[PDB]
Amino acid sequence: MEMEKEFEQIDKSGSWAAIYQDIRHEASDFPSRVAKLPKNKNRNRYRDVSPFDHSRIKLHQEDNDYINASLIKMEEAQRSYILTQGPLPNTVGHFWEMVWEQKSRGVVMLNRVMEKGSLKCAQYWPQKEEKEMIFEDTNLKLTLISEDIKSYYTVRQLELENLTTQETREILHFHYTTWPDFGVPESPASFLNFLFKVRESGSLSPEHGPVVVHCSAGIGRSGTFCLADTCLLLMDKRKDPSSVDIKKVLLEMRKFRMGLIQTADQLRFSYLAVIEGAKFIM
Ligand SMILES: Fc1ccc(Cn2cnc3ccccc32)cc1
Repeated sequence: MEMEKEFEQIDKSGSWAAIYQDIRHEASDFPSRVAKLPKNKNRNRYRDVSPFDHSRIKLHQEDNDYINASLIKMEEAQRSYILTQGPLPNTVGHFWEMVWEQKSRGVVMLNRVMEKGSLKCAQYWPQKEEKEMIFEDTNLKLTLISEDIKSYYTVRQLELENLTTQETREILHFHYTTWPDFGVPESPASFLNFLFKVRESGSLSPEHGPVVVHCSAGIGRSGTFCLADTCLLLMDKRKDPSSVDIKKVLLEMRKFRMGLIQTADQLRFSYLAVIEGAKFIM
């Protein structure tokens, strides 16, 4: 079926939970043996969210190459994304090592450091120009260059330096600051505006390594971001935009990381975002 009318048909029939459970039943199951080794227990935020072995990002380190992060490679859309958990106190250095080694231009953050009175990820970037951060375990230096605070999101320019080689690179930090502590946004308008700002920067484009995107577990809000982006790109590329099937795209993405889209409300919000976004594109 088309999307917008499939949408109203699920609303009128109130069957979002049944649709979402079908997706969960059909989703791929692949091994995640490296994630479950005992030496990696303090590298995982949640015991039930792990990268598959076949698609995990490997750190270029011979001691321990493990990080909780996955490469989502979308062949028809010609887009790649790295989805990862919010860094932990003992993985902030690994996180920036991955950004360096994978040649990423942008980092997309969809959570606040504290939500619901608890810490959802480490404070992993510097908050003042004159107070830089040094990660001694991976030999990197990170400096805040500039910060632009808007009503729904903040964009930061950062300098990442590899202290071994003295090479430097400019990284863009796109921080969506207004996702609610509970539920999903009422309108997709500010989320779509944010996605378009990431696109305009070049961070999603083939001349760079894959964008790094995260929330707390790296599957819920993070899944909504890449699902909407890929669906809109396919609607531009195909002769028949109504052929784009958001459930099929989501199942394709779940071949590469488990659990993408965590609730039926996130599924409905993803439909809404793609529907509204397709009208603005034209
Ligand atoms: F991936 C995308 C492709 C195009 C747009 C177009 N757009 C830009 N700003 C918007 C605000 C509200 C609604 C739509 C919008 C967005 C995302």
